[PDB]
Amino acid sequence: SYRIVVDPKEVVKPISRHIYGHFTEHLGRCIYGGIYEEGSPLSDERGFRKDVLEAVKRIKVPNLRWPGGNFVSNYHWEDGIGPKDQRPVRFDLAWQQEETNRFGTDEFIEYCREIGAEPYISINMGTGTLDEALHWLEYCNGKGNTYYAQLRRKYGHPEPYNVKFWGIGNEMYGEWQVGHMTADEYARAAKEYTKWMKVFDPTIKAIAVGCDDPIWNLRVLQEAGDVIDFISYHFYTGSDDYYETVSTVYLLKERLIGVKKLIDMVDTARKRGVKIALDEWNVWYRVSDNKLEEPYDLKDGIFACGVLVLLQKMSDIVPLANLAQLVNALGAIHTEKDGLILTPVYKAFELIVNHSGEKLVKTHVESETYNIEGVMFINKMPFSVENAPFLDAAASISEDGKKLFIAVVNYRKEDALKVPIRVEGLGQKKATVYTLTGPDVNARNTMENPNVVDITSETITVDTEFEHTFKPFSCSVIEVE
Repeated sequence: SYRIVVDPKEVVKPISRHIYGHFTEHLGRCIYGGIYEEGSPLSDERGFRKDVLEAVKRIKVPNLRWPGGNFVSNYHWEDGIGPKDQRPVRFDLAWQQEETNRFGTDEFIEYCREIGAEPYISINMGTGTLDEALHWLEYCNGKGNTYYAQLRRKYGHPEPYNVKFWGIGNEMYGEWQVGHMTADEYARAAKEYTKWMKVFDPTIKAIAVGCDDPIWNLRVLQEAGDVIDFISYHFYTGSDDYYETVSTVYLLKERLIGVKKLIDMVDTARKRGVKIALDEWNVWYRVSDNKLEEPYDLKDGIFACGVLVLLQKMSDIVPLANLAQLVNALGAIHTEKDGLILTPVYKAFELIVNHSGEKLVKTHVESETYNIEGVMFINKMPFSVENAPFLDAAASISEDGKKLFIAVVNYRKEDALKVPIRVEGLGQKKATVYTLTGPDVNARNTMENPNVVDITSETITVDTEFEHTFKPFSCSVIEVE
């Protein structure tokens, strides 16, 4: 017996508009041949794919991370500025391909401006330095007559970009990261970079590298807990079995609350509201090369759908979140020399970003849950979830309080469900429901079938108490009031 109950009159908390953020690295074809393709028939003036550019504006990306995860650890931002042509061609150790560097800081901020996204830049703590980091910040933000501020002007860009989010290193814990450090090395370093940098520009937000090692996090929070604003968390899941995949949205839940509690345990970090930044998270188990062009199907899209619902109701501790990428590399939008194609993961965002409120409202659901055991992300790391709901949901209200969105996810495949929803004091209106699903849990869009998995409206008469059946493996948003 399932049933959900919403009370639009009771606001619980805001929903950080930045939970819907995306990430874009210089990996494989994410940049070159993805959002950027110089002199292509589909690309515009500045080399931006117009067809990609649309798909991106359609899901109003809030903030965009760049230039990377692994890449950034051997990236020197100064090779990305100044006229192109004269920019050095370097060899990226991360994914082993040459970097023409024609897509640099200036180009990224332009792309951000164009899609109305707040840039989120992450510095290089591998082969880079503190002087180098400061300079990049000088170049992007301040307006004095310091060398780098003026350099920005000489190149474009007389007005300062004002990048608000700075990722202080990337997965510095990893033996695979160029110049990886120990818990104490990185810990004491995060504080040094954040300490200064912030004396130059007090307004920036700093995201420190966090991960699954408790001692790591704890040592980072303990050292820089009085100056950093977030602690980074990366979550990659996946498996062939439908449930092993969708059910990990509830594993991510326990994981986040885990990190949450570590923060509570470090006096300085708890005093300042240090929060979690889930700056890297998607499904990823199939491909394990250096193009990472994962073929996402509806199964994965549902997971994505669930994650957004989760965040929707946890944005108070995880205000910042970034999908793996949004282009080819673990991409949400797959590209080709002559076209585009939106994967179920992209759809999940299309649905929730355009049908979601700025405030979370008392919403209480009752599902049949289950227990599971499965693997994860390609080495098939073992994991287990307990009491994962078959149905979950989140009710949001627009800013002006005149519109309600009840997003629900039926995480069952062999079943549709006729749950009695109820909205305290609603009355009889003619709401419309946008639902996202498709043929089977393995459906996916192609170049010739750009619509196998898609969003579809449908009208309904709703009352203070009513019913609506949700298809198996579906994600729906009843838009009322």
